[PDB]
Amino acid sequence: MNAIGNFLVGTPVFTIFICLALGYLLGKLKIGSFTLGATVGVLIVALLIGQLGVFPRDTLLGDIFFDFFMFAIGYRVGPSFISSMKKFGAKIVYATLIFLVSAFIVAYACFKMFHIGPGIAAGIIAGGLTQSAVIGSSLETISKLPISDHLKTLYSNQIPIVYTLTYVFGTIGVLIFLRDIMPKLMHIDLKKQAVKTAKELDMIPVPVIVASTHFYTINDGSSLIGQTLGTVNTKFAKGLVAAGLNDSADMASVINAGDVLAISGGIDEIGRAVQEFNLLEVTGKTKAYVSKQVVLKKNFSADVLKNAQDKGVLVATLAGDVMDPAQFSTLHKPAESVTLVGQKDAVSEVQSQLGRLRAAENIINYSWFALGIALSAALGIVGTKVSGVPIALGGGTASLIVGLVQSIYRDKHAHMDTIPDSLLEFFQSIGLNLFIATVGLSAAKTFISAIQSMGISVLLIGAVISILPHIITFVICYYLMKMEPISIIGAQTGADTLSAALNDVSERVGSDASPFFAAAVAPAYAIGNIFLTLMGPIFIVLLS
Amino acid sequence: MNAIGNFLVGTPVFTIFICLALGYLLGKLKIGSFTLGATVGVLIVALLIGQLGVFPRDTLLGDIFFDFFMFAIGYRVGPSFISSMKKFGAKIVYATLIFLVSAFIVAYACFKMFHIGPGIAAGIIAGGLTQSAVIGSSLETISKLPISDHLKTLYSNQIPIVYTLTYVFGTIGVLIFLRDIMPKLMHIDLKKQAVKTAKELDMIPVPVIVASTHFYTINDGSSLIGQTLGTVNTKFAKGLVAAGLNDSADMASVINAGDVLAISGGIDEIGRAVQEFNLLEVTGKTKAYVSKQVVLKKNFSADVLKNAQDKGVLVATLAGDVMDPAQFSTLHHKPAESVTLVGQKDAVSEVQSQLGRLRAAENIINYSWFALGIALSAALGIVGTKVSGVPIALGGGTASLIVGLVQSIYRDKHAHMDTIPDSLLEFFQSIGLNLFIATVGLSAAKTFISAIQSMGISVLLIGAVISILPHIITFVICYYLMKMEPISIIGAQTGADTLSAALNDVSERVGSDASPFFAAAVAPAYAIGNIFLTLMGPIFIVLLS
Ligand SMILES: N[C@@H](CC(=O)O)C(=O)O
Ligand SMILES: N[C@@H](CC(=O)O)C(=O)O
Repeated sequence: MNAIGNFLVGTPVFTIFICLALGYLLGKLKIGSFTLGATVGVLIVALLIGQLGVFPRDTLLGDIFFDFFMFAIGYRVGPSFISSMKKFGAKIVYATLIFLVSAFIVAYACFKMFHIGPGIAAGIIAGGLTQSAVIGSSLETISKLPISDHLKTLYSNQIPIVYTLTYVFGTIGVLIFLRDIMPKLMHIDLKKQAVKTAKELDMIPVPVIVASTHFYTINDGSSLIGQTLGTVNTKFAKGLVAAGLNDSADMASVINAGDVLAISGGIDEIGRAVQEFNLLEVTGKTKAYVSKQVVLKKNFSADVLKNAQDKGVLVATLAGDVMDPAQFSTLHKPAESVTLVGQKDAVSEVQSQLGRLRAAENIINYSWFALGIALSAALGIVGTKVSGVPIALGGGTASLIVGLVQSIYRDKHAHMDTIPDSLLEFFQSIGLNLFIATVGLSAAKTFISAIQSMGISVLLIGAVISILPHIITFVICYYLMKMEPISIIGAQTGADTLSAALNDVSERVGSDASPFFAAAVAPAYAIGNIFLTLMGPIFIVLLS
Repeated sequence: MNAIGNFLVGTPVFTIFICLALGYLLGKLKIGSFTLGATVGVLIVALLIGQLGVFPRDTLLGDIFFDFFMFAIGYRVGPSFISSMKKFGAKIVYATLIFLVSAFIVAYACFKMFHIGPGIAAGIIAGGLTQSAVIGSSLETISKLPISDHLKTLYSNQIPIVYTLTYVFGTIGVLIFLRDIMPKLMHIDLKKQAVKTAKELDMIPVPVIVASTHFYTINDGSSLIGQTLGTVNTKFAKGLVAAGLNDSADMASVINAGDVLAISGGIDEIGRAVQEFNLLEVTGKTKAYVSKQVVLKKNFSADVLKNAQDKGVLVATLAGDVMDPAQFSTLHHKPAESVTLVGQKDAVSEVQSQLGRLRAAENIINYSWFALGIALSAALGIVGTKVSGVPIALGGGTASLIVGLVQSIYRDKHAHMDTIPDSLLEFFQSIGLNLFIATVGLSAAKTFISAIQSMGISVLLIGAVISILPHIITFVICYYLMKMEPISIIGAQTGADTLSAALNDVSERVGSDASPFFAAAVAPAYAIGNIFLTLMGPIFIVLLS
């Protein structure tokens, strides 16, 4: 009855990580309410369970996990940002700026009209524009600005409760407004329109064949038996290479009654080469003929690539596609990693002539990741004072920038790693929920009193500030400027900085147009994050 | 100069995560010193950087990350534990018990002889026998036991420093002793001996072909043109199934001049089927013919599996191997087990609907399960009992390891939850322990120089002897008297001692072929060692108090 409170206060790990299971269950619960969402479910469960005791909030854990989340988001968005900036015009930047200006004006007007205190204003902003990074900067600015200590403590205490109150709407709505209402008003279907636009533009992924080795076995009949590999290779068209007899790299050899040929190349070419000059196919069993990806070191050597086919090694791109002869004339001063296949040690000989091996594709140099996080934390402290306002970049924004720059600084020097794609997902699906659960648990004891005292006056203001700017930008961009349909959704979801909408829309659209949607949304994210984070302290200073 | 201290104190994230990069760099550094190790490098860098200020230690972060590490280790070791218990005899348990008894006796004798205080004893145990979950239980027992408050605080303060002092040896040595010295003394080569033993036993992995679909194209000549698929399939031997013409499941059809056949099955069978009745090969381009893995729901239906081949869908195991006809008779009696279906786009779904629903996506993790596991482990930790006035509790890390083991074992028998990625446990168990160690080293750095000046050589040598001698004793007793197999000696004494760095290094050296065998040889000892070595701290505190 009452000892449960003591137990919960005494086992913080149990409390936090039981706030994370029921939350996900509730979020996945579907009762015709268009689901709820994992974050909202976690918040609700944390609020409900916080009533059984008093749990203080730990800053370091939340900061670390939020930093992980921001870094993962930045790394995921990195590669598409450059492509979108290259192809898409400045329309995305224009839409983001329009949205931010509209939100600023609307928030200022509403707060001035309703005579809202600076703390309530900051909380409503952070909980309506769904930007959790505000809280830290707002608290720092409150501490810095000179006012009475009672006011300082009151403002510091009043933020999280209104933040929690407004977040529920800021996430449950807006998502529906720009996922169903906007398509209904625009009389288009997400799938069809996105596919059409992607086909019109050059963004649809192009599947590529992967060249490999097939261990054929020679027939026991009579067809060019007892012959060297060099003449056979010369007879073969381009894109086919022999790989010895059993495991040997000797180029003279002697074909006997029974032995594998171990052809290498594409698929259609080997199909033709087996239809003509018939040969049997077998699974084969040998550890040789391993493939590798190797960077170059000898200043785009030409003759080595020219004679690799004679040597018995096939050269292909990183994706594993037979390269064109012209590619051998020049690559890209120095060159990049290429894929070699044939033989066991001949491939290594060609590699030694060329540069060293490439990233294993599944090993992560933890030094790089840890240094990135630490450098982001350090960069956060950098800041400047404008009109007595100590504005700083913050932590989450710095981590996002570091992720973007680090991702862009890859595949140009493919010598570090390829972080697994099954880790960023966990990071960006766990860190934010953990931070939200911590905040909700902390700001739960006084939630009922806060809602009783400050009631309807707050929720409606939060809803209007969350919704109206989206409608304004939608009308201005659709009826006046008349941009393409899907790009409107692509923006207004990065400027608003909400990831649930991003994930849901990507899943609905599908793989075909998923890269296109990612490109349409990437450029807005960084600008929105920076400006929306800076918009908190400015409001505090103005309304103080 | 001095503002750096203020900056470091004011940016804990920067401090901790700069203690994690230079540490890994140092660990990878090789100057002929047999490397150093990531954990030791992190500890050294943390000790060096802690001198510039005063940083208190946060318990919750360390507890969470250590729990993640323990859970990952348990999940990784789960599947092999049952297999080793099934095949390997109780020799592993006997060796672990011998090691634990020897370590207990040696530690007790040394401490009694040298008149060492309970706090120093607990710290030396923890920094020797490398179990790091001791500290929490030891602190809890110190708080519980009734003594003067000054003694309580002194004992609480004195643990981490000696722990850090002894951990360096406990990790750098022992590893070398049982990775190079023991093979040299036993006159065997790790690779050759492990391969020989694995070949003798039934543990070497067996590669399995993966059946799939090939989109052949019919020749424009004259060979059985204009024929139905049913007669073609009946003519074809077992293991080959047609998949329509372009995307259709109609079984009457009409073969025209140009259209793909879309055969499905193994590789050798299709090779034979293309040498006889020659057909061209093309890459093809279609989204149909997708493969799926589906659990069963209709109580091991027989006729459906019998007629699936006629329907045009090939049934295979989870690994993707054509099943034997006899397998269709019984299967496995309850409605369970998932099988792989390949042919066609919607016919596969029809067969699935006749059978049970789909299986785990193999790349999506129900975070609810993981979070509930962690929370349940934390709760289970609190459970404990008092023996002779000693409140012994299972602790947190041990509970997490047990939960990981049980959860892993409770999978593939009900393959309806997930298959956690294998690129996440590695990160967990390579980051959590190092983060915890960095935090502890940063906290216990200000007074390290004074502690070494006051309590000096008397501690390091005792730690080294307690870390080394039990291994030698068990080695001799098991090799010269009992005469067990060579590699199993290394397999034990590294789980009872709980030395994950040695585990990983030996696995890498041995290679993939005998890696499962080594994992089996080491798994059963880990749990017993963890539990008993964790309980051995409070007992020592009570005895020597
Ligand atoms: N930046 C966060 C916003 C928040 O969680 O407050 C997001 O994208 O979801
Ligand atoms: N159980 C841990 C002990 C430690 O190193 O802290 C291990 O095997 O590594």
